[PDB]
Amino acid sequence: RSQQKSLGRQMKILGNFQLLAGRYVDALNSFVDAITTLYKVRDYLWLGSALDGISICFLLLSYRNSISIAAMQSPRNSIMSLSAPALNIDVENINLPLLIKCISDKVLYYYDLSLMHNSEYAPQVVYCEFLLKTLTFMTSCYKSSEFSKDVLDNIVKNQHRALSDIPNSPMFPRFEVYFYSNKLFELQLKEMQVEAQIKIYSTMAEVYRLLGYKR
Amino acid sequence: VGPKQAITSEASTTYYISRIYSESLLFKRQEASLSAMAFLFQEMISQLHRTCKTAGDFETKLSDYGHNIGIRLLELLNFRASSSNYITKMRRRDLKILDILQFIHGTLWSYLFNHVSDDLVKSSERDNEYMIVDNFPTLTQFIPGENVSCEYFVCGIIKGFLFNAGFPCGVTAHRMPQGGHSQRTVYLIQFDRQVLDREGLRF
Amino acid sequence: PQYFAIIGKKDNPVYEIEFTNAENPQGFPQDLKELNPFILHASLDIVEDLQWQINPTDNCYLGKVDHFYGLAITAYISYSGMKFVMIHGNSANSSVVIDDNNMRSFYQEVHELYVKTLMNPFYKITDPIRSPAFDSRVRTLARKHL
Repeated sequence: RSQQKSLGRQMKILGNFQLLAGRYVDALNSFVDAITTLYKVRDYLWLGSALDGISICFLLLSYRNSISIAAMQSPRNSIMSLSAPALNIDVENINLPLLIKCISDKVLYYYDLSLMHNSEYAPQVVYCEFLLKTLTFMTSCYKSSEFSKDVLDNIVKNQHRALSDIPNSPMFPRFEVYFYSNKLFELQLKEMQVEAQIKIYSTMAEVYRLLGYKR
Repeated sequence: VGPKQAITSEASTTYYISRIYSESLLFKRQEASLSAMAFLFQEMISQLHRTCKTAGDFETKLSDYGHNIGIRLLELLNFRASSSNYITKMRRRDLKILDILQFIHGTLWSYLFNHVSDDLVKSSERDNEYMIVDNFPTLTQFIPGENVSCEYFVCGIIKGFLFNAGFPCGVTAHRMPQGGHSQRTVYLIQFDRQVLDREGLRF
Repeated sequence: PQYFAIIGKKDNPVYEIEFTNAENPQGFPQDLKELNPFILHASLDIVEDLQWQINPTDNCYLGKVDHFYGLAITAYISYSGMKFVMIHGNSANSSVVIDDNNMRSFYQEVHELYVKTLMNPFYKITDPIRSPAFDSRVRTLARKHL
């Protein structure tokens, strides 16, 4: 299990590092200091996609339960960012769809569909984080919460699919299961930190005011 | 359960059957004469030409009676037609406009005047306007209807059949002799744009 | 621990009442104020955008509809305008029990008590009911179906 832990920590750090260090703002593309990245105008997370693909493969082969949903978070962030915004119709997510076949939530071929599917997959994997009983991000090691990361997980979910129900009605509609699938705060939420509560209630209120559900 | 007071009360662990006044509500039949109700309507219109200034305010001050009892006739006419009370079910509500103006056409006139108004014509040029014509209006047949201000009992009574139904609606009457049936009155009703646009979301 | 409401068209409660089982002998102490209008105000929101469509043949009765993080709510929509809401549940357990047909024989059964009071021609719309008899009738009509 030591090889699984070593590969887990190295793959998570390498996935986040090559994610944030490829195409951070690439509309001027200062090509000097090309050590850590390609950093040209055509450098949009392609090595980050290959590294995240190998990282998700080695994470599924590691077999974690707590840190393993961060691999799905990395692949979902890859297929969101480098296959939506600065995509230029590349969308190289073949091993990402292979990991969707292997772990959870395959069989989708659209924008705002496979992202929702892999979000459900990562939510199920974080539900499968039953009891890690340790410290992984070591900002807090005795007074911390798996609540404090799971609220950030589903608010990433809520901000990244609640806007797709447009406010112009008939343009891009789906069923109003956003409130139905929004009632998921069964957890206690009694003041781990006040600004987490403020941003969670600001977004939870703002989506109801967006969808016209005032009360 | 007063507005000033709270929702406060007591526990369920007793049985207070001290009740006074609750009875049946079924379709009774007593069928008074048209002369009696005609005299009732007659002295009512006499009071309204006494107390009111001009045309349009008298038209509103007639249609308010229909708005008083239109809600009342709506809910138990529906509770008798689409449903003591050993109740099977209560059936479907208003789906759209064209079932609820069928519901005036089906069983409001035959609740009131023992027949059916002869048409429920969807208009040609527009869709917010609709038009029902009664052929020989029963409760105003004696009044010489050259002023058409005397049939706004029934424009008031159908507006309060649709204001509960969620369709706010300008409801007017005109009278037009299109047939050998004389003095037939058209109730050209309108709507507002918004529940027309709530219909206009999907139809 | 049961809480009845009849809430009108312009958000006014024309009849709202609580009662308690004596096996609880009180009701929702310190929770009786968040389980009031705000939860019911959002219940008005969900029956506002649940009535006007055909599809989420019984258009009036709707059963259990939503759930805050302590209990769950039920509903009923009449074509009079009014939207009946009963709020039930012992506060210790998460009360699951929706009987769904015998308390369907409450909503069509309390409906006529609203009907005969609406047929009082002195009684207007958009004003509450201080009947001393119709509120004593309904708890005994809830003595039928607890």
